[PDB]
Amino acid sequence: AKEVKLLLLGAGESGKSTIVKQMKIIHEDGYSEDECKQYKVVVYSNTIQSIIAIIRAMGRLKIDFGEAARADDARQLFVLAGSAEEGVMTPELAGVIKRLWRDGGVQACFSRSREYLLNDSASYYLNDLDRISQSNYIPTQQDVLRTRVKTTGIVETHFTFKDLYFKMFDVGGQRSERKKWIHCFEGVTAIIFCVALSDYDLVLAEDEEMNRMHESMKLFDSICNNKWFTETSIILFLNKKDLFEEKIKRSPLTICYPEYTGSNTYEEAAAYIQCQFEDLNRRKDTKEIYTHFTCATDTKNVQFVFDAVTDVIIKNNLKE
Amino acid sequence: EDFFSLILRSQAKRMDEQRVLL
Ligand SMILES: Nc1nc2c(ncn2[C@@H]2O[C@H](COP(=O)(O)OP(=O)(O)O)[C@@H](O)[C@H]2O)c(=O)[nH]1
Repeated sequence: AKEVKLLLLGAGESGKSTIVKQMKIIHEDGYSEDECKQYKVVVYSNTIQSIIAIIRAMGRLKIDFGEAARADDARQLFVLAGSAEEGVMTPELAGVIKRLWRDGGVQACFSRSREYLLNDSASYYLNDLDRISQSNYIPTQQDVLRTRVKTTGIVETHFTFKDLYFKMFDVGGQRSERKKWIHCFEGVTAIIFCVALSDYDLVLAEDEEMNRMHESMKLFDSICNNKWFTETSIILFLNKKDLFEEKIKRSPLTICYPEYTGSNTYEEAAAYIQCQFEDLNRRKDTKEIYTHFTCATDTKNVQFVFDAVTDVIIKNNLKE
Repeated sequence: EDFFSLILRSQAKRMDEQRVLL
């Protein structure tokens, strides 16, 4: 039995859980209408969480509302924060969010999300407020993809594709179950390291000794060069390319790499970053890296990228 | 190597006030 073990690694918010969900959609018939119903509350919760996160950031970043009236909605939001913990988003709550998301001050703060920590499901949910606020609303599969869930252990998914048995593990941030956790690192066919390209312009936070991209690099450096992984494919998912492309128009890559003398085209930057990662591989004669530029929330893109990742696996054990 | 630690620390930093339990 040729059985394939895949381990997802990468900093938090790099798209790991999304890739997992994406395998369920692409290779395991997705989510049934029942399951979609179960994420109703999650969608509502994340929406509430997302708008709160911006509101709270306004206080810290010292940004006034566009219209002074919104102060009431801010106060109203915290009162109503729990309203959706079952089913409906009351009409009253939807208007609060609608009016806040509209406001010029809130927006200025949303533009400045590099200056704090705003999740990338935020605008997806908020721009579709009108749609999700209907009482009859059933989450679409794209809505489920965009859900942000706390996990407290190892996430696993399994499927059969091209006559091969795939087991994929997103080992969490919790070693609160070692051994099973350590095992996820054992007998791996391919490691898939995710990088949020769009982190390149994030401000150096007060709890960091280097920016997020270099943290991702340091991490990749150690995975890539670990003697345990000599016989394991290293696959690099430079992810969030959609966001990266928009950002790079405005924020120079020199923000992330001061020494960078290239240009702020999507093409030239993405290539520079790839090089920064791939140069970390210190065994180039005995190992090569498989870089892919992905948008993990885009089912069609992932299908294609994963299809290609599989083709290499097939062509691999036909040699070895 | 402190290799397992480094990973543990990295992947845990994922905006928990903006995620929800299931
Ligand atoms: N716009 C965009 N959003 C993404 C992309 N990949 C992930 N996200 C979102 O970014 C956040 C982090 O993704 P997640 O898979 O939870 O990262 P993890 O922390 O490594 O599991 C989630 O809100 C995702 O829905 C992408 O390529 N583009």
